[PDB]
Amino acid sequence: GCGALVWVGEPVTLRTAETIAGKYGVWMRDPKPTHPYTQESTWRIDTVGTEIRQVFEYSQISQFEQGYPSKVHVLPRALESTGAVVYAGSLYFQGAESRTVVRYELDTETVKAEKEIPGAGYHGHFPYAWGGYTDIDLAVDESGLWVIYSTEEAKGAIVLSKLNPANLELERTWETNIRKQSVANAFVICGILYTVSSYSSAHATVNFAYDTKTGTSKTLTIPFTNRYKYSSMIDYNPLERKLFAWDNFNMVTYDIKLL
Ligand SMILES: [Ca+2]
Ligand SMILES: [K+]
Ligand code: NA
Repeated sequence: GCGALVWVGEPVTLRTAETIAGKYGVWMRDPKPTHPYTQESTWRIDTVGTEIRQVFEYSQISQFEQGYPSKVHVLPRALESTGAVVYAGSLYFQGAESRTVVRYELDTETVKAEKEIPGAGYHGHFPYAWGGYTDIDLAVDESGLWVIYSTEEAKGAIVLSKLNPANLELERTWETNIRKQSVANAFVICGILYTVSSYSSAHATVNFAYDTKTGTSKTLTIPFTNRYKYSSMIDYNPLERKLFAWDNFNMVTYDIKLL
């Protein structure tokens, strides 16, 4: 059952990248797995380099922990930053030097939809506090697919849109009063957008919650540990009820509890 976030566990490290190209990246499982994948299927994308086009796939968690992909997908265009998600058999990612979200069906290796996110800043315009090109952050929660961004119209405040997963049409949009560049990262749980205060502190907090049901925000002080002091990616998986994160070469999870 859904509820507000009340607790975040301490990070558990599943894999440590062995090259500097893995200092930051995105890794994830599918909260709505579809044949031929399972809830154990894992994807991993190192994103420090240029021309990021290869997506590593692991059919078993033990393969992921040992660093041995079972498949490698080649994307037809390059991918930007750490914000991508997998949902219902597709990778949703941002095209390099663009504000375009691309739907890449993993089993057929085909692009099924593209969508320019209207007004979205990109390429270091509205990054998170972590910097880089973290302007556009996709998210999956219990009700489906979302994208987190900002616009000049919103003057840098986080904008949140719900997306049709088949054709990437924007179904609804909310404008917060939370400055995107002031928070380390963000994610959605049960229709509530949460932000993290710091990418480096061992005593950070989940520090804001914006509820889409009310269109209002509140402060929070839920403790959050950046164990390795450089978190580039923090997302939520509603099937596992865990945060998945990338922190200074380490692919980690945080258990969460809801009220
Ligand atoms: Ca995120
Ligand atoms: K980046
Ligand atoms: Na994301």
